[PDB]
Amino acid sequence: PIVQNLQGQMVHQCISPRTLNAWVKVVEEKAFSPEVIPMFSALSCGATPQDLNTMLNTVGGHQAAMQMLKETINEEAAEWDRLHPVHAGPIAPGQMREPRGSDIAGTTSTLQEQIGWMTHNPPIPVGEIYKRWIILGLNKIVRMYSPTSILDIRQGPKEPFRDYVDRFYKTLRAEQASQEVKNAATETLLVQNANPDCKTILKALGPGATLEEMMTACQ
Amino acid sequence: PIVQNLQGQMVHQCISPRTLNAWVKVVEEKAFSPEVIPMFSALSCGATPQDLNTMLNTVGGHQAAMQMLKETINEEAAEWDRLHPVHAGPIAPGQMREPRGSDIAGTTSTLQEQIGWMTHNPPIPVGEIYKRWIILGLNKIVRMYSPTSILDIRQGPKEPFRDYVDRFYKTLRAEQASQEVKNAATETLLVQNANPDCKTILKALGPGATLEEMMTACQ
Amino acid sequence: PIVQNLQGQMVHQCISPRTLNAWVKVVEEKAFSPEVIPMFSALSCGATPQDLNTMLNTVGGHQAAMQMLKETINEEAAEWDRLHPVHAGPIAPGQMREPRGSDIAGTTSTLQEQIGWMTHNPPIPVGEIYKRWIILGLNKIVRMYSPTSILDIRQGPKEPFRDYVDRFYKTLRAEQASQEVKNAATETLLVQNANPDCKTILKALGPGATLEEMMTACQ
Amino acid sequence: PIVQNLQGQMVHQCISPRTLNAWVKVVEEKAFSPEVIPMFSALSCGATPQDLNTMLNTVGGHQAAMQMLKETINEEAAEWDRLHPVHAGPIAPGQMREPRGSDIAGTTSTLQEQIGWMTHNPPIPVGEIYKRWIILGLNKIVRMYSPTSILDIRQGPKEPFRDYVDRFYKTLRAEQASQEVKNAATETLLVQNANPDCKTILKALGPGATLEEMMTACQ
Amino acid sequence: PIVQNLQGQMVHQCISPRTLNAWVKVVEEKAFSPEVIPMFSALSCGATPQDLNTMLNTVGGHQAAMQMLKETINEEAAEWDRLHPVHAGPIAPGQMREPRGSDIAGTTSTLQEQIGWMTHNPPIPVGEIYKRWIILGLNKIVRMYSPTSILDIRQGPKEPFRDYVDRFYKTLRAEQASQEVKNAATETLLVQNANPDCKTILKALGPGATLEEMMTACQ
Amino acid sequence: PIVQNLQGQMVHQCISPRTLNAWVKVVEEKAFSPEVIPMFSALSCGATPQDLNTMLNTVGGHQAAMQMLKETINEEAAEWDRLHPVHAGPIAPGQMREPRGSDIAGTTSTLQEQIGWMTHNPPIPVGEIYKRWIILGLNKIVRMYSPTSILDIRQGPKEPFRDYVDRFYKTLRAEQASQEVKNAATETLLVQNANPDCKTILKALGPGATLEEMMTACQ
Ligand SMILES: CN(C(=O)[C@H](Cc1cc(F)cc(F)c1)NC(=O)Cc1c[nH]c2ccc(O)cc12)c1ccc2scnc2c1
Ligand SMILES: CN(C(=O)[C@H](Cc1cc(F)cc(F)c1)NC(=O)Cc1c[nH]c2ccc(O)cc12)c1ccc2scnc2c1
Ligand SMILES: CN(C(=O)[C@H](Cc1cc(F)cc(F)c1)NC(=O)Cc1c[nH]c2ccc(O)cc12)c1ccc2scnc2c1
Ligand SMILES: CN(C(=O)[C@H](Cc1cc(F)cc(F)c1)NC(=O)Cc1c[nH]c2ccc(O)cc12)c1ccc2scnc2c1
Ligand SMILES: CN(C(=O)[C@H](Cc1cc(F)cc(F)c1)NC(=O)Cc1c[nH]c2ccc(O)cc12)c1ccc2scnc2c1
Ligand SMILES: CN(C(=O)[C@H](Cc1cc(F)cc(F)c1)NC(=O)Cc1c[nH]c2ccc(O)cc12)c1ccc2scnc2c1
Repeated sequence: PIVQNLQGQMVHQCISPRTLNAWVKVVEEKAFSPEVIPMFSALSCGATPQDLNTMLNTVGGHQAAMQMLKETINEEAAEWDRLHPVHAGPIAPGQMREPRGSDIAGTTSTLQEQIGWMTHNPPIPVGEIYKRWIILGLNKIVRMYSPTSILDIRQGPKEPFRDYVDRFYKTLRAEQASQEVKNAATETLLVQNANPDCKTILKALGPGATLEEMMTACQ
Repeated sequence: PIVQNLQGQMVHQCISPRTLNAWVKVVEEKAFSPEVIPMFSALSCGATPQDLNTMLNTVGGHQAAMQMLKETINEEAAEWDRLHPVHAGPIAPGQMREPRGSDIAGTTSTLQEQIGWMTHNPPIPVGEIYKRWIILGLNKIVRMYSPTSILDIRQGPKEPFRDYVDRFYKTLRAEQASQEVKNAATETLLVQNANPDCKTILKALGPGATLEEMMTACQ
Repeated sequence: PIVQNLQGQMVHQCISPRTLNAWVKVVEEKAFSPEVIPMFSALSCGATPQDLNTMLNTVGGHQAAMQMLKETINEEAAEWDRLHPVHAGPIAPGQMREPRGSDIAGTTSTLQEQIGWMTHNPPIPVGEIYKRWIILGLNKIVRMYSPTSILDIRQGPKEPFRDYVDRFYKTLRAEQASQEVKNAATETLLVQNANPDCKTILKALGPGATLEEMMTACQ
Repeated sequence: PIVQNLQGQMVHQCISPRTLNAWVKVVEEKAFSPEVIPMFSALSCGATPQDLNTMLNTVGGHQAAMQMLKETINEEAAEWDRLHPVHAGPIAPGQMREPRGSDIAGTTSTLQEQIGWMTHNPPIPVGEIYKRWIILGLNKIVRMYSPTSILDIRQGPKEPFRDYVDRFYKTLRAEQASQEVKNAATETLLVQNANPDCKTILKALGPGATLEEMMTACQ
Repeated sequence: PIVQNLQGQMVHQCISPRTLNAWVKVVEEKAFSPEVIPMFSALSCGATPQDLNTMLNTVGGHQAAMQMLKETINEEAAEWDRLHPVHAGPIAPGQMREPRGSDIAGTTSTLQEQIGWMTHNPPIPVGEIYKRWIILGLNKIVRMYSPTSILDIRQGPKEPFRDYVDRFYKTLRAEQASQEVKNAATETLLVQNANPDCKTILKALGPGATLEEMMTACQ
Repeated sequence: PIVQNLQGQMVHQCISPRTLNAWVKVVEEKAFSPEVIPMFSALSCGATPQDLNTMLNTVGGHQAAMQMLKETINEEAAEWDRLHPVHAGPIAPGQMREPRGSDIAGTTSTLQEQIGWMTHNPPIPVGEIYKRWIILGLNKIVRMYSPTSILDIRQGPKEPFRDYVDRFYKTLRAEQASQEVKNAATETLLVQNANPDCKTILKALGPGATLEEMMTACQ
């Protein structure tokens, strides 16, 4: 990654064994549960493209997912190239060249080039641009590997309401509900999918109840 | 987080793998036992809003609780906006803009903006403001998930007094008793809820006994 | 805590995850065995009052003990206030104010205030003052939770002398014997509580024997 | 390794116990799965030839592989020597000498020499050159130890498509398919090797389907 | 401990959780096996008297041993006082005072005093002096807890010679043989205590055989 | 060890708990497998003689080996003294004295002396000299504890060739074959010791086959 040192300057540091191990372990334990994405983001703080590729390459399993991620990256890189075509022909001696999509993804750029872009004034934040593409791909994979529709999350007759709500919002997270549903699912589907006894109580609360109020009512 | 370096200056540092792992593990092990809150507070020392969101987002389960926390945050952010309305229209070039509630919660602000607010002279401590909202929400969740009323903590006939007192004050902590009860429960309910033999002894101690004195008397 | 940096200056640093985890684990494993106190002391090196409260608050169980500790703190804080009354009325702008007992215990003071006191020339060492109160309380709890009188530590007929002496001095430590007994128990109770065969040998050694000499004699 | 310090200068640092342990453990756990290579690369960031030899020498098992790796190194070192012959006869006093292949591999050079080459302006990056030879050898070993032809990865009649695709691309990775196959295997062999029911569906998708589309179709 | 910082100056640093944990664990696992002493010495690098007391106080069991160690310390402190009596009467304002034995052992000195002695030019190395007393005491305890005489280490008829020699020198280490025996036991008791078959072979080697030669001969 | 700090200067640092633990664990797990030597070398980067003795002394078992190592050290120290006799009689005040063999081994020198030698311009690298003696001794022990002759490593009739080659080169490593055999054993004994079926195939490959080619042929 690129870090600031103790005297305020941006320099390259090796990825730590701790970081490497943390990432491998989170993939091993959590697969593509939604919470893997914020963990990736955090563990890739300051990452170069080379570092991001390192992280992805350390994943041993989940190769269907890793191929989908490559496809996503290739699409974003192609879009980059449409928006930001570079002049061809030899680079001015000693001067920074313009990154193409493949350079952002670290396939056709050196570490030295990546460092140069990321620490330029003003910077071309190739680490952050690539990380965005990766996260886009990861979110697609999370959605793919989500096993259950929100339509199929219904409170059992002997299921505590809190347990149901846990399942409901964990499923919405994976399914990657748009903000309206996340926000309002409370008013709609959460009540509809409750068991008959809790549904009766929730209906009687009337509109605008907080989740705290609902959970209290159905305790 | 924002830390001071070795030469006395405030700069941004990535959240460490150790910090990330510690938080996930404490939620995994302790759920919303009251002691999770001081651990959150400690692990989020110097945190930006982005860091706080990272921490919250790394939680995989407990999604009912995480939705209640969002609701709490939204309420505090709305109150912020009522107390501190911002001027609309384009920002003066190069100048710090005023944070709205959504900016404090990290949904509409960049890391660079957050750093700028937190390190301004004087600072707008958006990390600490957001952390307060989060802790407010966490305390509500602790109360919610507390399973037992203090009224139902009564000393068994074969239960050592110390074991009872442990249960009593652990329950009061979760229930989030006001200071009077925490302070005085000793004089009131703790004695009332003791078993007959210990109650007889405690009654005979008369008023103002310390907890040490009570525990000695009922050993 | 407040630490010196690499250039010799006293600044605030966040409590580390390692420190936090070490403390929780020592309480989990050792409860209020006497050796918990030196571990607390060591793990709270340089601690502010805020840090000390963090450490105490991270304890999930042992709430009878934690309430006794609060009582101890309240007594010491009240004594502080009797010895060091503060002038009331508004503080001189920009100037350090005088700490009350509640400020030392971190209930009515900010982190910024605590830092200011601890790093003043000359300092008001509020961390060390509070730590002393806490340790006083912890020692009371160690004594309380000590299960066995020294009077009841007697060498079994088939018990190796070393095993007995281990039990004896572990019990004296918890019971918190005054220096005379720690020093001289060797000459008195240790011999009296030995089994008949070892007692006969120890009696014949005559006065002033070292513990090494006693242990050799009864091997 | 050679690292930059806190003031921006390139100096030698000992290989850490953490790095050493991470490498041994990855070989112990993963043998020569393809993901071992990016882990080697990452753990050898900034490595001298001496460090690289340390890493390789810490491997206790897999001695057939380690002998193949030596053979690969010897071939690359011989090629180096053909491309970059050195002048014989005594070195100018005090001056940097030119590295031979054996010097790059760390068999005939000192640590001091390696440091001198790697930190020269301009550098002779002997660590990176040697690392390339090692990675070439490691890739040969990965291919060797790959147990299964891609021709033999066929979807079972009761095997979820995702599970099949996982096996397929994990095998292609080890077999070290050229870019065309990695890229296009999707259009060819992946469909051919699918079970009859999924094959029927995939055929009907027509050309140019993304892997995401295929996986959705065969869910 | 007192350490040098990054700019070459001697300052106080808190004892780390890692150091604390390492020491407790070595006592837990190894008791008073001889190898505990070098581990103590290493973990107490740069220690103040306060740090050394911390380390000793963190030991929960082995209280017979810890009381013997106190006795040893008291003897060394008394000898210190006989060799280095201090002038009584009030200290010159602002000036370093002379340490007594109790000050070296950390019972009557502050951390500030200890730091002052250890960093004086020239220093009064109270940490190293106390550590020597402790190590003297620890060595006595190692000898005490050594269960077996070297006279009783004899090679079994079916025992490999190497296994016997392992037992022999492990016992000599604990028994704390003087240099002559350590050096020459090879020529004497090691042969005498070998089984008849190996003894016959060793006798025929004649004088001055290395241990390597003996072990080869009896393989 | 002696390390460079963050400003480029050579100073003494305590051996870390991590280093100590890593070494003990590698001896516990691996005994005197050949791979222990590179691990020793790596963990003793920058070590003083005092540090090296610390490392060796922390080993609890394997005392036959540790006595052989002492013997090796004594021989090398005696040779040092024959090659580099020192002038007797009192040292010039304030001046560096010349190390004898016992000083290099850390038995008759202080830490301060060792630091002085190692950081002199030009240095007398007593750490590296002693480490060489230790490694010489360790290699002798590895050879000693190697249980099996290369003559006895023969491919089983149902043993995969790769498994055989693993055993073969692991045995050669321990036996510490000279370079010719390591290099050429491939052409000779490896084929001779193969099972009849693989031997037939290898014979037909003719001379100069790589190990990769052999392993492919016998798959
Ligand atoms: C520069 N770069 C890389 O080193 C990527 C990084 C990467 C990207 C990703 F999206 C998923 C990953 F698991 C690993 N790694 C690989 O190509 C290695 C590999 C993994 N599984 C594989 C399965 C089959 C196979 O024949 C190779 C691989 C790279 C980076 C981005 C893209 S987009 C298309 N190709 C690339 C290549
Ligand atoms: C900027 N920001 C965030 O990245 C929050 C941070 C956060 C806040 C919180 F209160 C609880 C959490 F678990 C996570 N994270 C998420 O929205 C992701 C998520 C978790 N569970 C979910 C369940 C369903 C779903 O469709 C999304 C999520 C954010 C931060 C504060 C608020 S208040 C209303 N929305 C937001 C969004
Ligand atoms: C500022 N301050 C604190 O944050 C203390 C720190 C503390 C002190 C202590 F002695 C024991 C502890 F476990 C925790 N923490 C708590 O009050 C929280 C708590 C723990 N168990 C509880 C059981 C019941 C309950 O309703 C609250 C708590 C604080 C600090 C000192 C004193 S003395 C009287 N009250 C205070 C409060
Ligand atoms: C300088 N250098 C080294 O210290 C190499 C480093 C190395 C290289 C490698 F390709 C694989 C490894 F496991 C270890 N280590 C060894 O030779 C020790 C060894 C391991 N297994 C062995 C099996 C048999 C044997 O008689 C020795 C070894 C070295 C480095 C490169 C080459 S190429 C030909 N010889 C060398 C020697
Ligand atoms: C300043 N100082 C200390 O804090 C020593 C340090 C120490 C020294 C030692 F030799 C063994 C230890 F386990 C702990 N710790 C204790 O006295 C506490 C204690 C442990 N087991 C005990 C058993 C019974 C008891 O009533 C107290 C203790 C101290 C230090 C040196 C000496 S010599 C005589 N008394 C002292 C006291
Ligand atoms: C300065 N120095 C040391 O502290 C050595 C370091 C050392 C050297 C070594 F080759 C093997 C080791 F396990 C430990 N340690 C010991 O002597 C302690 C010891 C271990 N096992 C023993 C078995 C019996 C015994 O009566 C003592 C020991 C030292 C260092 C080098 C030599 S050569 C001859 N004597 C020495 C002494």
